[PDB]
Amino acid sequence: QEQLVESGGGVVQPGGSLRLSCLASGFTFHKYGMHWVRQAPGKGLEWVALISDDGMRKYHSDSMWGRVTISRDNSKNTLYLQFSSLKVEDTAMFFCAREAGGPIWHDDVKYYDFNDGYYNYHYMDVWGKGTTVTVSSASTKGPSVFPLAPSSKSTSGGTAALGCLVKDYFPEPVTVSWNSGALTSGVHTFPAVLQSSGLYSLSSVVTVPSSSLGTQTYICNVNHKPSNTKVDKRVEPKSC
Amino acid sequence: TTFKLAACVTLACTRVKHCSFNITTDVKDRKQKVNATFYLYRLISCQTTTTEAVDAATAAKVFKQYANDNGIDGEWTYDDATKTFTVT
Amino acid sequence: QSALTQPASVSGSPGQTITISCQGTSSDVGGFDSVSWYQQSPGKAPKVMVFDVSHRPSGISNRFSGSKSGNTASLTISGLHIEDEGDYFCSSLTDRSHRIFGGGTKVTVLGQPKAAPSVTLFPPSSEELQANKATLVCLISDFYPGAVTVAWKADSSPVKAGVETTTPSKQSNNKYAASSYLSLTPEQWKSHKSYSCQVTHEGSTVEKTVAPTE
Ligand SMILES: *[C@@H]1O[C@H](CO)[C@@H](O[C@@H]2O[C@H](CO)[C@@H](O[C@@H]3O[C@H](CO[C@H]4O[C@H](CO[C@H]5O[C@H](CO)[C@@H](O)[C@H](O)[C@@H]5O)[C@@H](O)[C@H](O[C@H]5O[C@H](CO)[C@@H](O)[C@H](O)[C@@H]5O)[C@@H]4O)[C@@H](O)[C@H](O[C@H]4O[C@H](CO)[C@@H](O)[C@H](O)[C@@H]4O[C@@H]4O[C@H](CO)[C@@H](O[C@@H]5O[C@H](CO[C@]6(C(=O)O)C[C@H](O)[C@@H](NC(C)=O)[C@H]([C@H](O)[C@H](O)CO)O6)[C@H](O)[C@H](O)[C@H]5O)[C@H](O)[C@H]4NC(C)=O)[C@@H]3O)[C@H](O)[C@H]2NC(C)=O)[C@H](O)[C@H]1NC(C)=O
Ligand SMILES: *[C@@H]1O[C@H](CO)[C@@H](O[C@@H]2O[C@H](CO)[C@@H](O[C@@H]3O[C@H](CO[C@H]4O[C@H](CO[C@H]5O[C@H](CO)[C@@H](O)[C@H](O)[C@@H]5O)[C@@H](O)[C@H](O[C@H]5O[C@H](CO)[C@@H](O)[C@H](O)[C@@H]5O)[C@@H]4O)[C@@H](O)[C@H](O[C@H]4O[C@H](CO)[C@@H](O)[C@H](O)[C@@H]4O)[C@@H]3O)[C@H](O)[C@H]2NC(C)=O)[C@H](O)[C@H]1NC(C)=O
Repeated sequence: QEQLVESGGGVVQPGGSLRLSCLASGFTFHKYGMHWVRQAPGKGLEWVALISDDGMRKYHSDSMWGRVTISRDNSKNTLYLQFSSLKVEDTAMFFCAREAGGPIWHDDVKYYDFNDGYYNYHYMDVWGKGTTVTVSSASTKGPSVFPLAPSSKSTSGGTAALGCLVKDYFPEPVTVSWNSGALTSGVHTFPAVLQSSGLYSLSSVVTVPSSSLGTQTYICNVNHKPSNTKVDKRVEPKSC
Repeated sequence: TTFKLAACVTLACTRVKHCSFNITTDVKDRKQKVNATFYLYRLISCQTTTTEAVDAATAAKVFKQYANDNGIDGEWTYDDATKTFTVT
Repeated sequence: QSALTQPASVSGSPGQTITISCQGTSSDVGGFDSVSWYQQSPGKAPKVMVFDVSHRPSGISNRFSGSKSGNTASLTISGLHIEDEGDYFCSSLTDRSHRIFGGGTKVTVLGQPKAAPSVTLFPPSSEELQANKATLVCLISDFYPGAVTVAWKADSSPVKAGVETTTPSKQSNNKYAASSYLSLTPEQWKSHKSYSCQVTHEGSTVEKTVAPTE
C-alpha cells in the first residue's frame, strides 16, 4: 500500500524559509532513495532533489541549489525539504516521489550495492498528493471590480459577451455569481492569474443574447471572504 | 587420479592499492559489492583445491558438488594438460 | 537545466496511434538507457508508464511503448483509450546523476467535434481608466481540443511585457475557454492606433483588434 503524504505547505515571503515533510508507509523506507519534484501553476514537472537511502548522498538541481536542502529521518519514515532565501518564482506544488530500485540481476544471482543497498532503477514508482508552496510579498487585500461592457461574441447568432474584471486581491479565493445566482446559463469564471505584485486577478464572463440587452439587467456579485469584501457591479452597454 | 580446481572471483583496483568486488552474503543467489585495501585495472583472485578421483567425470561431479556446498558458480574452463578446472 | 523538449499538444481519436517525442542531449537522453515517461491525469499524481526507454511496469497496458534514437526518445500509444487523456512528461538520468523532465505534452482523446475558438477583445473600462489603470481582456471560448497559444500586438509590433494568460479550462458545455490580459498605462493605451489579440488553435490563427475611440 505504498503511500507518500506531504505537508507543511503554505504562504511564505520571498527571502524567507519553510520546511516540508513527507510521511511514508507501506514499504521499507530506509531501503529507497527519495525525490522532491515541483510543478509551478500550469507548468511542467521539474526535478528538485534526490537523497540516497541512508541519507549520506544528496543531489540538488542547479536551478534551486542554495535555496533547498533535502534530508530524511529513517527512524520515523519521513523525508524533509528545507527552503531558504525563497524566490517568488519558486511558487509551486511540491511532490514527494520514491526512487525505484533493488538488486541487479545477472543470471539468477541478485547483486546489491555497498552495505547490501539497492541500486537505482532510474524511475519514480510512487508519488504523493503534493503540497502547495506560495511565495508572496502581498498583504491580505480586497479586489477592485470593474465592468466589461457587452461586446459582440457570435458575429451572427445574436450573442454578446459581458463580464466582471476582479483585480488585485490576496489571498485566494474569490467567489463570483450573477444576479445572485439566478443567472447560471452561459456563465464562466476563469482561474486566478498572478501578477508580479503578488496579487490575484480573475474574470467572470457570461454569454447572452444581444436582443436582451437594454431590457435585461446584469449584476455580478463578487465576494472575498479573506478581507470580508462584498461587491455588486452592474454591467451595462457602453455609449461609444 | 587427482585433478585441480581453480575458483576465481573478479577484482578492480588502481604503497597502497584500493579494490572492490562482489561477494556472497549468506545466500548463494545474493551478492553485494565491497571495498578493500592493502599496505585502474581489472584483476582476478583465485584459490585452488584438489579432490582426488579416478576420471574426469567424478571430478566434474565433486567439483560441482562443491560449488554446491558454497555460493560458487559461473563459467568453467578445463585444461586437460594440467587437469585443471576453472570456475569464475 | 533547460527542460527536455516535447510537443506542447497532440490528439487523436479513440483507437488511433499517436507518438510523443522527447528531444535531449548527449549528457542525458543520448547518454543512458534511462528514459522514463509519466502520465498526469487531472487531479491525480503522476504515474510511470514506461521506464528504461522501452520497458513497462507491471499493470501497464502493452499499448504503451517507447524507443530512443540519438538524443531523442519517444512514447507511442497505439490505440488511444479515453483514460489516456492527460499530460505526459519524459524524464532522463543525467551524467551528473540528476534527473531532468521534459516540458510536458497535453494528450487529448477526441470525444467531440473540433471547434475553433471565438475571440472577444475588451477595451479598458471607463471606470478603470479613471482609476489610472488600463487592462485589455481577451476572452477565448468554445474551442476543442483545449490547447491554445496567445500573442499580443500593439499596432503592427508584437508585445511581450505586461501579458498574463490562464490555462484553458472546461466550460459547462464541455468545450474549453481561456483568458489573456495585457496591462498598459492610460498613456500607452492612447499612444498606439490599436491593439490586437492573436490566438492559435490547432495551427490556425484567429485575431481581434480594438482601438482607442469614443
Ligand atoms: C569504496 O571506495 C571508493 C573509492 O575510494 C569510494 O568511492 C569514492 O567516494 C569518494 C567520496 O566518498 C569520491 O570522491 C569524489 O570524487 C569526485 C571525482 O570522481 C569522479 O571522477 C572520477 C574520475 O576518475 C578518473 O580516473 C579513473 C581511473 O583511476 C577513471 O576511471 C575515470 O574515468 C577518470 O579518468 C571517478 O573515479 C568517479 O567515478 C565515480 O562516480 C561516478 C559517478 O559520478 C561513477 O560512474 C563511477 O563508477 C565512480 O563511482 C567520479 O565520477 C570528486 O569530484 C569529489 O570531490 C568533491 O567532493 C570532495 C568531498 O567528498 C571534496 O573534498 C572536493 O573538494 C569536491 O567538493 C566539490 O566541490 C565542488 C566545487 O569545486 C562543488 O561543486 C558545487 O556543487 C554544488 C552542488 O553541491 C552538491 C549538491 O547538488 O547539493 C552537494 C552534494 O553534496 C554533492 N553530492 C555528491 C554525492 O557529490 C552534489 C554532487 O557533487 C553533484 O550534484 C554531482 O552532480 O553537489 C553546485 O552544483 C555548485 O554549482 C558547484 O560548484 C561540489 O558541491 C563539491 N562536492 C562535494 C561532495 O562536496 C570527490 O573527491 C570518489 O569519486 C569515489 N570513487 C569511486 C571510484 O567511485 C567508496 O565510497 C567506497 N565505498 C565504501 C562504502 O566504502
Ligand atoms: C560487482 O557487481 C556490480 C553490479 O553488477 C558491477 O557493477 C557494474 O560494473 C560494470 C563494469 O564496470 C559497469 O559497466 C559499465 O556501465 C557503464 C554505464 O553504467 C550506467 O548504465 C548502467 C546500465 O543501465 C541500464 O540498465 C540498467 C539495468 O541494468 C537500468 O537500471 C538503467 O536505467 C539502464 O537501462 C546502469 O546500470 C548504471 O547504474 C549505476 O550508475 C548509476 C548512475 O549513473 C546509478 O544511479 C546506479 O545506481 C548504478 O550505480 C549506470 O547508470 C558503461 O558506461 C560502461 O562502459 C564502459 O566500458 C565500455 C566497454 O565495456 C567502454 O566501451 C565505455 O567507453 C566505458 O568505458 C560499462 O559498461 C556496470 O554499469 C556496473 N553496474 C552497476 C549496477 O553499477 C561490478 O562491476 C562488479 N564488480 C566486479 C569486479 O565484478
